[PDB]
Amino acid sequence: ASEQSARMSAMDNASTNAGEMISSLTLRYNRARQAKITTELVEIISGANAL
Amino acid sequence: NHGRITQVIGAVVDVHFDEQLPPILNSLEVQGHTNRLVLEVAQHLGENTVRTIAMDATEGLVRGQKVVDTGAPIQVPVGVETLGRIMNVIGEPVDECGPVPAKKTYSIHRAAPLFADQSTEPGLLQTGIKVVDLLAPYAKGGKIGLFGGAGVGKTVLIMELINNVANKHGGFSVFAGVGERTREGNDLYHEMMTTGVIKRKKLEDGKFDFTGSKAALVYGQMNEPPGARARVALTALSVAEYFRDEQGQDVLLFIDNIYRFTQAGSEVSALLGRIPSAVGYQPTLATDLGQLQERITTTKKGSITSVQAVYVPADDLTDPAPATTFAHLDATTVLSRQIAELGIYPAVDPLDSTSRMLAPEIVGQEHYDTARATQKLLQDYKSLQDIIAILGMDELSEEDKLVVSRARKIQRFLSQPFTVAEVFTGKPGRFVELPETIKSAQTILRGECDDLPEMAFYMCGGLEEVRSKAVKMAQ
Amino acid sequence: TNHGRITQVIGAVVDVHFDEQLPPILNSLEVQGHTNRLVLEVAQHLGENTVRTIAMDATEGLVRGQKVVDTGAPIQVPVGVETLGRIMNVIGEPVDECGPVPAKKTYSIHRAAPLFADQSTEPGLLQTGIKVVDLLAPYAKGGKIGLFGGAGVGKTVLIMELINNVANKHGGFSVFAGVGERTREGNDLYHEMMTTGVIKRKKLEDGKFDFTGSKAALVYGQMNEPPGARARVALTALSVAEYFRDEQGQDVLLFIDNIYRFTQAGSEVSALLGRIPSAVGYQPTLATDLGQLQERITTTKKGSITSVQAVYVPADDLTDPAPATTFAHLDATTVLSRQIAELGIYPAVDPLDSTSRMLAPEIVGQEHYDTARATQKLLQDYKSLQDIIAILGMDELSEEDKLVVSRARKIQRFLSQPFTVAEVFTGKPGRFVELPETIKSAQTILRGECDDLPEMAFYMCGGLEEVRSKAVKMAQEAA
Amino acid sequence: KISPSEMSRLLEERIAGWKTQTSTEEVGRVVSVGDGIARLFGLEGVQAGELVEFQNGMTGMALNLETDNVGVVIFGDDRSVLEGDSVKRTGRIVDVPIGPGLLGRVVDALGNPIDGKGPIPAKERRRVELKAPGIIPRKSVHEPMMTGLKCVDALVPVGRGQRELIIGDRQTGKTAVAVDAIINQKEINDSTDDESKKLYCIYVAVGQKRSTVAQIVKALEQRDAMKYTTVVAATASEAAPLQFLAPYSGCAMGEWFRDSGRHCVIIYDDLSKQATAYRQMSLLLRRPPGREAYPGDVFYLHSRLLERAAKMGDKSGGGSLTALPVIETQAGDVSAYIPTNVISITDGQIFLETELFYKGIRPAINVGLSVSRVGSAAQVKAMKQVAGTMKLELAQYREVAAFAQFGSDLDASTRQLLTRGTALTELLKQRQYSPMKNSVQVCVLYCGVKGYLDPLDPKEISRFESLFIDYINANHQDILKTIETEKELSEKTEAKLRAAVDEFVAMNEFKK
Amino acid sequence: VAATASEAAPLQFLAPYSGCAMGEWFRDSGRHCVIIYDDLSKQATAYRQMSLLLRRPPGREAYPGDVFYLHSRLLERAAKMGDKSGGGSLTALPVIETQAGDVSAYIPTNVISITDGQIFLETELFYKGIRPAINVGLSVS
Repeated sequence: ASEQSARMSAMDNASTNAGEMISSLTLRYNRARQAKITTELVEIISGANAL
Repeated sequence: NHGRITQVIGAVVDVHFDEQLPPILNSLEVQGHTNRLVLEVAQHLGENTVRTIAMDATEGLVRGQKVVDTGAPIQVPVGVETLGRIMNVIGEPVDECGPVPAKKTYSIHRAAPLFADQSTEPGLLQTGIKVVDLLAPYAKGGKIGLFGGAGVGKTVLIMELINNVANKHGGFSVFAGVGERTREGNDLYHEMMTTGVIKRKKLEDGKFDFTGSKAALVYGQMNEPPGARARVALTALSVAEYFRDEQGQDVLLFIDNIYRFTQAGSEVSALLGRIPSAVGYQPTLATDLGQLQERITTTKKGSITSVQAVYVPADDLTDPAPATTFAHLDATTVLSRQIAELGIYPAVDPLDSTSRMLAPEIVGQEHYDTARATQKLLQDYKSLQDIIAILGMDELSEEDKLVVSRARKIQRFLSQPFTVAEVFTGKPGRFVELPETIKSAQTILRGECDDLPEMAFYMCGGLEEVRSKAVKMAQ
Repeated sequence: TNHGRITQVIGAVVDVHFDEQLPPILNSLEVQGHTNRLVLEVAQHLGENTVRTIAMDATEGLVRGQKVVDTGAPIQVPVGVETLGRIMNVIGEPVDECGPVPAKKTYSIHRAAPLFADQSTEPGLLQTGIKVVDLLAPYAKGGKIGLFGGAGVGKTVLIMELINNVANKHGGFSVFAGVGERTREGNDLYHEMMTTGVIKRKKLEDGKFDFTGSKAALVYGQMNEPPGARARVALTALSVAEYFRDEQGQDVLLFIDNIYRFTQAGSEVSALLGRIPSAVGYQPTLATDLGQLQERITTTKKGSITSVQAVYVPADDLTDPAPATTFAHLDATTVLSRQIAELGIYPAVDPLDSTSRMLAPEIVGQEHYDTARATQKLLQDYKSLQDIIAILGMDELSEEDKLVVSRARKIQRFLSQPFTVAEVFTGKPGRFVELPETIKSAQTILRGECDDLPEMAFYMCGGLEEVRSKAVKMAQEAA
Repeated sequence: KISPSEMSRLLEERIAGWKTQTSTEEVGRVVSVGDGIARLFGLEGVQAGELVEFQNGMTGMALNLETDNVGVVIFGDDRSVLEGDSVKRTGRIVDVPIGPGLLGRVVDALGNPIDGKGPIPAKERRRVELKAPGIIPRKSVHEPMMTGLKCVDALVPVGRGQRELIIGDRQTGKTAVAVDAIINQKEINDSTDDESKKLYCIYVAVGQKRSTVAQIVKALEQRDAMKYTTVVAATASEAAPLQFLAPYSGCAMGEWFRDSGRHCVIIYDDLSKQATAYRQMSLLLRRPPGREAYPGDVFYLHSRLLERAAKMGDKSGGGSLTALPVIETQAGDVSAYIPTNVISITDGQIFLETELFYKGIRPAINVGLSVSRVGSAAQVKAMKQVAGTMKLELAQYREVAAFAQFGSDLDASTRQLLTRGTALTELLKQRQYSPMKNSVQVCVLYCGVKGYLDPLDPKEISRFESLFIDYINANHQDILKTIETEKELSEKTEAKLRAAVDEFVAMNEFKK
Repeated sequence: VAATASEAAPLQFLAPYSGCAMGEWFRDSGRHCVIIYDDLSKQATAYRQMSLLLRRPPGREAYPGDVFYLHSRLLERAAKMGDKSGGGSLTALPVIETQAGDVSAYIPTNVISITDGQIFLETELFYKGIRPAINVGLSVS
């Protein structure tokens, strides 16, 4: 019984930590997306203006 | 002035004049083909040549085609005759009911109010909705975000806001569709004509008589090119500034989406050759959003409140468009289908909703206390629901069951009918003042009405009607 | 013949000025006064009787004002049975050091595709002797085939196996085009074709040669060559095959290695030709330049060309524009993965990314279709338990799920097989698994008549007999 | 930097006082050529979007008018054109024929047939780029399209006048969905003499190869489907302007059915190859780019294309023009530019997935992301009565899906949801080129939702459905005719249905 | 000194420098002062605007390389003059808005490399109720 109680508590804590990590990774993902877009667009513009 | 077209590159028309060039933002009318074409100046280039953005399509244009200069920017008509009508960016009607016989015309590019002609006293806007006036109080001269699509009761919320602000504040209203679907515009027009927001009565000769209505409409259709959809919100904003300045009224201004405004600005800048910013947006993004939104404020004569619908691309609140819009937003109003599935209408999420006016200085230190108490209660009930999903609702204390009861009672109390939904449902409309809502929430949180049942709160607009429904349901 | 003068030189791009009678686009120009032969292909007209062309060989040693001669036609490659058994460059010149090509005809590498009215034929089934291929992605006899993959997954090895298992038995001719691949690989292919009778070179006392027989033709535009050559060598080989298709009415095979280099060799020069770059550096004329090629590769009412193209996929990214556009041009698809090759499962074919237009119940019967779809369902079910296994463990899985995992692992190990050309990597002998044998074995494994067997009895076999033999050996060695 | 007027052949005339500018506004001289583009000097008077013709018979469209030159895009290769050639105006904007002469015919982006069967009669020739209908002429969607698929007809309904995007990954069944939507109209067009209850079909292909366009035509000729549809083919060999124009040609061909009180459904295959072609034409006309090098006129392009899909009022004729654009997503990310532009333009979404195409769920429609902003308004009541239940049941299954690998440990009230969800998911499966009618759909979904499949082995449902279909089509055609005529499932027909189901179950034996 | 969103971009670019010029009188006359630039990210956005409209080449997040110089020209004037230069002073309280608390961005780090301290503010403590929401482990001086 104590094992199962501790298992439930551990699953709770793991789900919470996973939610936190998902939030952080979402922020990083959006940052990297914006960076990729800006880099590609600056590349295109510099190749359009280097003619 | 009179000039000639020299070249045509999509929606970018370069025009040559012989003398007295037109200023920027002025309007030019093309002559020599149907589908009257209007060009807004944007840039001088030299050689007495200018560059212009077209409000309609450029197919069928010829070099050397003649152009006239109107001598002023796009001039929209204004008046009480624009009530109940629809108008495009160039002021023309697209409702097939005649021309707008207005005695006045205003430019769409107007300087914002100065620092002196501005009201320092903020004040709420008495809508008549309980959840709104309780947990996300609006303001005069404010700008309210409205995060929600369809299946939530947004058009009905809009019509209720319009009707209540017209009844109480006596102020008219305006709806701007910035690149909206045409069938959606038709649906909205028919819903207004059904709900009484528009009164299109036929006359004997065959004309129409748009009598006392409560909303003008300005539609920049999605089939329209970039340049219209960017200059539509300014049209509607001038139409509202007319009511604000002269009539001295407190009006509304609904905007179907500000992201399409931003899309159109970015497109226009790409056509004109401006180097894009971080994520493709224009380098004049915050500047254009400020040129628009700084006219939506209170003055000494009247006011313009605004309800902008916002679309966060890819759930990225850090994107420059919403990051620049939330700086201007004084409130927020999220909708959810997870509350409409419970039958609750309006489906306003009381937790996700926010406001800068909820602080205990504008509303006194009782509104704030009641709101924070209700938010605490709803968070506790959320946690208790997450628990009951696993451990069942048998392992709860009496205080937990009391909290659950109060939470469900206030969640169903906040729902109310609408005057406009009468034609759809038969249930009548219920205006609810804010002191009444505050007292009802105080009692429900004190635990006085814990002896009432659940479904007595779902339909009503006050403790009186709730107790009456309970008395009659006991039978 | 007209006469022109080189005006400026920028890498692989050469501007030329004519006094009169400009050449049409795509025409061939010969530089006069150079060390070796140097050919230029017109690409653009700029104005003032000026043209802009792409050099086939290096521009090192070129001078302004040097003289240029228009040929009045694009790059004409020789054709006939004299190109058979022989290697050729982009400009038709031989690089086998055996003599010149005594061809009685030449074809222009630039042609127009067959129209819509020239329809295809029935979806003929192609037997390669490979199990996962014959089962889940059947190859068509008259349609295009694609081998998508990065570096180190077994593309040229798979092409060599297909050559050993198809080209030797094929009665018609065959063509190979090396587009920016390795020269060691070219030498190895040439030696293996000379070995296995696909090429029959016979030297003569008078110093000549005799390539009688030798049902194969080779074309090479390898990495050492500049852009302009890598792009047009594919058109060269495709014209060499179109000759055998149209006139002789033969059925033809067309193997191409690293077609991606074509696109790369466009992107290398587009910005010098004045074009604006596209999304991720590729040229704007990617889709049209690839479709003008691919549409020439098709079966008609005069012949048929079965093509097999290897597509480099950089960084294992299938979202790149080049493979993204190439996917739409193929009848059969075969995507190779690194996560599978790490398990020693060779060929490393991903059966959840491989597809085929042929896998339909009307073409292949329901015994094949339902078997393939059941295999794919089983493998997806196994993939949908990886996280549960990594977090909790096998202890939590029911016996149904354990049976599923066991059968999926057995299928994974069973789809592997050893090739004849991989003896110098594995040492094991090669296998040829027929399709009825593959279907019988897959039906048996899915039905459950081999759960008594172990799992390690599958990773090198070509049937159920070999599986039972390996399990027998492991059980005897266990005691 | 020199202008075409500044070249050293004209200035020898200007310096010499030659005033031979009598060369009309119709004729011009080529100055530069490359990559499908031409640049002319002259034609001061040519319209934008106008056709011009070269010496060698070929033709092109003038797009980028400029102060010193004119930019032209070519409908073909560049070998025919060389500098110094002459170009003359035709004087007519690009147009295409319209009429019943196109039904059962394959055509390019200019009406020129490629079937090899003969020319095309055309009493009417319509322009390609036109103004879309307004607000007042349109009408609200109140009629269904009957794709023939269960999942679509039930949970993601498509109405007449709607624009339902089919977005998904490669090799998922998009062309299959389209061809099933085309084939299902056969029984409805053959069961009627009036040309107002029928539904014609137009299939625009962009970027496709002929060896699959021919397979599509073959599949429709096997089933006699071409008699009420027509194909517009702009393949990869066809130039970028033709790939760019084919959808507008299809919309022009469908406007005839829309304005004349009839109904059409147009199917744009690979719109992303349209946008691609436009990019390829803008980067070669040296137009200013945006993100992913796409110009700013892409949203405007797809909007002009899709805003013609409409449902006209009873004063215009009552016609309609449904649209089913198709889009390939390269990783499932629908946040890219073209996906976000099209979902913003469209009235719905059918999201196909690859994880479900291999789990046996074919069509691989993910009903979680698939939506329909029209909704039950595009459904008969006979379908509402079951769909309103099945949507909730599948939502509950989606809420308790992960528990399927642990249901042995759970309790009742949570295994029933899993069982019903699995049964419905195995019921919505369907076979390629085998669509059903709405009556049969209603009957089968009543059998499903009313619990007559919970105690069965799921693998047997594919048999169950089939047998039930044959049974009812053999025995109770009256029920199907009543459901098709009244468009309602009354209590008496429901009792008849339960009777037939009980008889079928009694006659037959299943595993579990 | 007001340069609001309706005002043009050059005026937002200037207004900080105008305020610093107004404060230099107090700095040089022995008086003491404090300037509060309530938004420097908007100044940087306006400089980015003017540069992109002047066709200058963008960089990280499209900002040019003259942003560090832009902010440092302005912030290096804040000084405590000595005993022989009158003894005046000029403090400076520049203000910056972040996005999700990210201080590893370009403009926050450009200004942290110019400033002599840091006062951090959080949305968690401000939603809980702690107001002023001044964190103390990240704030330094």
